[PDB]
Amino acid sequence: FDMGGYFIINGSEKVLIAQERSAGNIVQVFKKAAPSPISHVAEIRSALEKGSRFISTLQVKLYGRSSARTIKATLPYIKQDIPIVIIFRALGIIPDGEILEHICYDVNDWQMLEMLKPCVEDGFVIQDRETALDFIGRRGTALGIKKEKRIQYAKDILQKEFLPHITQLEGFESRKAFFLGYMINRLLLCALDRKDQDDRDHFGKKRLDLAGPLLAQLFKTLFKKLTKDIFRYMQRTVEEAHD
Amino acid sequence: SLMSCISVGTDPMPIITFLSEWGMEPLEDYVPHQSPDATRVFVNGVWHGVHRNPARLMETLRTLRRKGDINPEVSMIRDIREKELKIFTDAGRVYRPL
Amino acid sequence: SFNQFVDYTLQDIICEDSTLILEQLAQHTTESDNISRKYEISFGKIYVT
Amino acid sequence: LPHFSKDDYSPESKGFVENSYLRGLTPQEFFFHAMGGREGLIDTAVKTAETGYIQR
Amino acid sequence: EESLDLDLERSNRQVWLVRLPMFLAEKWRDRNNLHGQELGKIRINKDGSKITLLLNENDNDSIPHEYDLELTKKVVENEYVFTEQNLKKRDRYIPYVKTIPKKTAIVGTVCHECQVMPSMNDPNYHKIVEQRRNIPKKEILDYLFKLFDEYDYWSLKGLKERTRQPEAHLKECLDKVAT
Amino acid sequence: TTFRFCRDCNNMLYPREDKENNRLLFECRTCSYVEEAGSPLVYRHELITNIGETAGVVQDIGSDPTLPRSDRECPKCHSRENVFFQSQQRRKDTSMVLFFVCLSCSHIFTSDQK
Amino acid sequence: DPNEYNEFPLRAIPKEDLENMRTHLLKFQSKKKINPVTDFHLPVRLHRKDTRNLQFQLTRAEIVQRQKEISLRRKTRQLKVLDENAKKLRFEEFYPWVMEDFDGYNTWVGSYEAGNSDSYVLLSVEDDGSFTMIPADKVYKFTARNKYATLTIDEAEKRMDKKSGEVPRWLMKHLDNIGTTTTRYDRTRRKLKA
Amino acid sequence: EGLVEYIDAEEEESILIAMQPEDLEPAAKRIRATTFTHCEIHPSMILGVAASIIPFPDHNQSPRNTYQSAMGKQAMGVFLTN
Ligand SMILES: [Zn+2]
Ligand SMILES: [Zn+2]
Repeated sequence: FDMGGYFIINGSEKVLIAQERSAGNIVQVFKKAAPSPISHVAEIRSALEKGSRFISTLQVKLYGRSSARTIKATLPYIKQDIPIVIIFRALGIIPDGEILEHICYDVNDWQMLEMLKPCVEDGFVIQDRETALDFIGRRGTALGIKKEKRIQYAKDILQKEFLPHITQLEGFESRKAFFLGYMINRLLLCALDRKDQDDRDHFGKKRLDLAGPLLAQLFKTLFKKLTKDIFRYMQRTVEEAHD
Repeated sequence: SLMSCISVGTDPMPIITFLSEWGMEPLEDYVPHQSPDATRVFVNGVWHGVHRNPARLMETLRTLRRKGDINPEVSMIRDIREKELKIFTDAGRVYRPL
Repeated sequence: SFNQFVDYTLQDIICEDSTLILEQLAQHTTESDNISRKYEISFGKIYVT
Repeated sequence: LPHFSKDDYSPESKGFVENSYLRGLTPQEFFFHAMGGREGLIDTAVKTAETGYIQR
Repeated sequence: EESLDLDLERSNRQVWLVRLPMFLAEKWRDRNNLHGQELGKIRINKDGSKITLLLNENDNDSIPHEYDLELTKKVVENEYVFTEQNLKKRDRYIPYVKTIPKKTAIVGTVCHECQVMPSMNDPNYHKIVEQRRNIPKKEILDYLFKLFDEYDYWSLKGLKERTRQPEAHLKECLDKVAT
Repeated sequence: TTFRFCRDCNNMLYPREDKENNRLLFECRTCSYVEEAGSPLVYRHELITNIGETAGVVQDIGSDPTLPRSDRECPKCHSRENVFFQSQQRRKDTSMVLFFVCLSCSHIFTSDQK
Repeated sequence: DPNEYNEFPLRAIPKEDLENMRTHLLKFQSKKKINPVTDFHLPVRLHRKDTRNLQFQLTRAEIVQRQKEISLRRKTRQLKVLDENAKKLRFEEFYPWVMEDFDGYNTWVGSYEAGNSDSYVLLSVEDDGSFTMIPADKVYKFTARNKYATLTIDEAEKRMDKKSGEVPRWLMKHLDNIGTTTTRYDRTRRKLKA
Repeated sequence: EGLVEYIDAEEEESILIAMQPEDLEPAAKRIRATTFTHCEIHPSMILGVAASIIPFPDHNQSPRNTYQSAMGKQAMGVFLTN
């Protein structure tokens, strides 16, 4: 009768217990409280199964309750939040109507477009992609042959780390742009009160971690430790021999 | 609960190719004006493109997962109110028979 | 969950990071010249008892 | 709860347990009863710690 | 050797773009294929708006022969296809950024894009769907005098390779005269 | 209050004033293209919103099951089948208005009794 | 079907010509139809150049006029491995494709998109009716650049710094009336006139 | 061959369920839509292991069920046969 999925450690029957967490890689909005300068935020967690834990947290923030009407987007490793028109130029969208086509979809409605006009006015500063890519986000490490920032370095950020699902390779900037525009549309719908506030205690937005994934975490960590140790003793066997 | 069960995940990439082959527009030539009402398609969160006639795909995927050619942990939703279509195939979901 | 972790996910987590190379050409000038001493270590199929 | 069509406000859909403990509960009503009891339990489990601190 | 400009006379050519099912793309991107042969036949209406592909039996029935070629885009603008084969061989403008502009050549424009779709009635069609589911003290003394004459900053290591001698004998000789 | 983009380069024209003839020159700022606007209205606020109650009418609402069904008639086609649902614009402040859409005439109609 | 059309099934390319050529795809980004073989001040030099400070870059006519006027080790390291094709792709597209006219009046800058270049395949009718069979390899999207005398980084930073409640509405027009930061075509015209 | 379906926690925002297989299936004891897509297998299988032991659990108070489900794990009997 002992149908049992458990382990025997030191001769005592041990069992795992399923953990849970919020679902990764899924859009949530929020309504942070009034005294904070932020009113609505959007979040994206991400993962990629699961090299160096792949946290890669992203926000899109809104300000004011008027004139503070602005959409600053945070991003690692950029130490300041950025207005989003800079990011659209950085991905390589110049003309503003097509930034708007990325953001909103029904050209007939307008309330979102008057809602976005101040961010466009913020975007009046910079009219070229690398002249947007230049912007600072120092956060280490030491700069190489640069003038202010490598455009190559910034585009390497946007390629490798940023939004580590839909792609990671080299050439999918338009996909990144549409994804960003969809995110903005969701946030803007929440703050424009056509769509209600998200919920966190809906069950489907949770996943149950279990024995396989838990063993995957321990195994990845232990094997990366192992790889570091085997990379040691191979460079420093300068003297004989190849053991 | 008694008939509850846990998803164990399955590679999305046959679903992706299949779903491209039965008619999509990959995002790289999507334009909002010429398709003012076509439906977004998501697979585990990643957008993969837009499609014109959603109902045929939706019933086709139902028939395919009922015929046993897709691992039945896969769950699909056509949120008709917002022109959305989601495919989920990650591990860790909770499901019960019906 | 366990069977999935044993049948797959293990060979996957090995083969995603199998390569490790210290191929030494000279790592300085000369050494006259020298040749590209491929000290490479990589993992293949795994086994379970 | 997923057993009704959308946009109802008839009391059985939103949770009026019309029935009685002698006759037992239809399963939806059983679920709503579970909701109310759970609310009571968690309220007790927080109020006891706070009232103990503030008695000390 | 040649000119540095691109080709232009082949601008006014009609090119057709095909989205292709992936098995058929692999069959048609082969080096042992691509020999001028004609493995199918096309069929446009007099009114247009529907094309089937009359694939010949060279495919040997693993894939279908009746392919509903669906014209995805009737009219296509701002599209130009170009080649590049390799070449025969404030006013401080950088002349050479090592740009190597090879023989670049237009070969036409695109008016139509179409997608190949095998017709489901074929037995090989929809079979592919379940397939997709399936998948010396004095001598060295004089010798030292030439050696530092060759180079005044002569190092010990350079001295040692120029001697191949007992080193303690080598070191006591060096300091007796110079450094 | 809508935006007019520069046709020569897709950027919205900005209000700028003729200093002598006194006209509304919607000028491009990216390039030098200029345009004369139609009305002196430029900016517009709408401090009170009351719109959105009939949102998201897709052409195939009837394909969903979870919408209920009733027996009022479409006062265009008089078919006895129809689909109704709550107002879409979810504020704390909205009403109990029911919007009836019929599958036959594909036509929307409400049941207001003012 | 009766022969109401050029029923020429495909004649494939010369295999010997296939080697040492690569046939990419050009894409333009504008609502108006563009034909460079008509509009452009030929000769056209499609090059792969770095774009760093392309406002102060070279006009071909200006270059011709200027030419006429003048005439310890660490001993230990580790290569975290990367795919050779991906690394070669990084090296190739480390500079993008740029094409201009001879004047530099209108410039277009390409970039690489990796959507579905593999699945596409080319079929052109030739003059004899030959239907040529090219597997397309890559696609490049080109956008026009500096057609309107773009501004620059530093004064841009003084503009975007929060020193003003709003930046000047006609600030770029005022800077153009002052005369700073001219267009590339205007710089070419001034170099031709002088 | 398409008789039962696995349903995750989200498609319930897209489907409609019947209690009984008769509840709306043809068109002094207990007091008890025509677009059903699914019918649940048996409503008693919303319970859990411990709570599946309480006889007539629909006939008392829910917190009493919660107590019993706690206490039952403290009971004693056999546990295995070896
Ligand atoms: Zn303009
Ligand atoms: Zn009617």
